[PDB]
Amino acid sequence: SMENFQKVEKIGEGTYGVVYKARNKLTGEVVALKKIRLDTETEGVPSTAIREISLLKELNHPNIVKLLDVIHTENKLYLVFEFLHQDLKKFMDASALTGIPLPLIKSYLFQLLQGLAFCHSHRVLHRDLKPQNLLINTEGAIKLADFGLARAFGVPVRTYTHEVVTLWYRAPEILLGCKYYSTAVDIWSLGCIFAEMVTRRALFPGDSEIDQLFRIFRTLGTPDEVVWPGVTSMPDYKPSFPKWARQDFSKVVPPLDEDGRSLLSQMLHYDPNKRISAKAALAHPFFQDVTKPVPHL
Amino acid sequence: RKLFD
Amino acid sequence: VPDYHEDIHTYLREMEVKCKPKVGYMKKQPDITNSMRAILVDWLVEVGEEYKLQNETLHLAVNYIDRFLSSMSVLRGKLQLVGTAAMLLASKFEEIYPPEVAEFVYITDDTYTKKQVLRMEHLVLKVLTFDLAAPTVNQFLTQYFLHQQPANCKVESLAMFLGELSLIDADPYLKYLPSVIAGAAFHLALYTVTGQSWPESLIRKTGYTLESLKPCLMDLHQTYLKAPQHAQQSIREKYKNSKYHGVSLLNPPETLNL
Ligand SMILES: [Mg+2]
Repeated sequence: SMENFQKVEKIGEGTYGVVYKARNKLTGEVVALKKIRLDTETEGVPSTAIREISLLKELNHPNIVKLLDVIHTENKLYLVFEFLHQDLKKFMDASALTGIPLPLIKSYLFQLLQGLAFCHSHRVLHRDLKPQNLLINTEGAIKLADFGLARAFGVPVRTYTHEVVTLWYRAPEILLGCKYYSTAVDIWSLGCIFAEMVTRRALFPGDSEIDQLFRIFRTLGTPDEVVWPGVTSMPDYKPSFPKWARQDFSKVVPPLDEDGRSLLSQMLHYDPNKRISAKAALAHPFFQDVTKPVPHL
Repeated sequence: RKLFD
Repeated sequence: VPDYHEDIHTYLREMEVKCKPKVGYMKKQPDITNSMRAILVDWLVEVGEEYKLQNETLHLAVNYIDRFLSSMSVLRGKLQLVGTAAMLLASKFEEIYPPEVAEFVYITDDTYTKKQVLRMEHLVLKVLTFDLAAPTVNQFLTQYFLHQQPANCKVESLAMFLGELSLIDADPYLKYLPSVIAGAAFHLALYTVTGQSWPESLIRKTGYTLESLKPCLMDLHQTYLKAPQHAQQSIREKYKNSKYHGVSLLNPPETLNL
């Protein structure tokens, strides 16, 4: 069954751990393999793999990584994924001295928002959008990947896991301990990633839960009942939070033009209900002149 | 509980 | 935020047809019957209460069992093994904190081993080819609840209740789609409590009218009248708790005027 793949190199490590670039010997196709170990005597197949596999089978989209196949033994679970050149994070690093060109960014964001809208419209939440989980090919595509943390949701949502989203990209509603979060969390992550594509550094690189809140407050200004009705009644909100004036988006991400900035603030809204949806965001004037250029790899 | 007894 | 409200409902409608079990599976099952399946679902309900599992989880597990039994012959001695893994799978998909494998072994009084439960789990995933994200009655009802004027907790809890009773009886509810059963239940709950009807806004949302629901409603209505005499009583008991506004104690309406 692994009969037809020749491994090439390891290309990364996740929660099931080992990921290999491999080649279908008969078709030529280059695949990524996630290898999940079982050895009966545990708790069977990990919930993360159950979800990853069942949700990706439904999510067929050019801007979502394609699960090509699931291969069994009684001792090993293999996930055959379409293979992809690089992750966004390894790319931002290499653009150190050139920057990333605005139409590359614009294209990327637009594609990210498409794939995100497809997820949200199939009642799937990603819950770990970050640049390392976003893969880019040589033809100019970018795709959501790693559905390890993803989950099927309901309308209206109920309480789901709290311990959620890589810190740097976590939405203020999760940090403030809200019992209910929805699609708006993924949007918060792309907003962060947007900013990060512009400046090539993290918008909010905190070290702990409270550090991260206060970084967010220091940029967007501490929220009140005006900006975010119901904030002050949130489990983890404290009346002693320092009250910081909002800045001035022209200074949060200075190279951004007016449409750029309008978009990011819509993505970085405090109130999960005012925060723009991926669907809506595709119509934004930021995207009028968008194309799909190749990058330099 | 064992079911089909 | 009803953010992707229509889209999702539309997607659930398409998926419910593809995730539908075979309506006749029980005729082709040599060693099991409708009442044995009733006995398993009843027991799965107790398991959910015992382990404080979501309602979505129980509904999901049932869908697995029926789909798995739509294609695999199972012996009386194994129907419960299938039942246990179905639940373990449901919990892993749906629950923030699923019970450990051991717990599922334990709630059988150790009929089967851990080794067998994981092997069944594997076998169940094989047969479902991992399609676990199935629309359920609980998923439709929850959206419909957004259409009430205004929110009524009794209406909700009693809808869950009836939605839940339908799980128990293959004949007839295996022939009604999740969305229709939810239709029957929501309407049935609303009328019982406030005396009112399937709202015109859900006719717009779903394309169902009282008329289209009549058949499933006729069945649901009998199931309700006869509830307290059913051989299976775990849902009724479950629905006595304050957690559900004791809705199982309310009186079924004696007529539906349709
Ligand atoms: Mg990844």
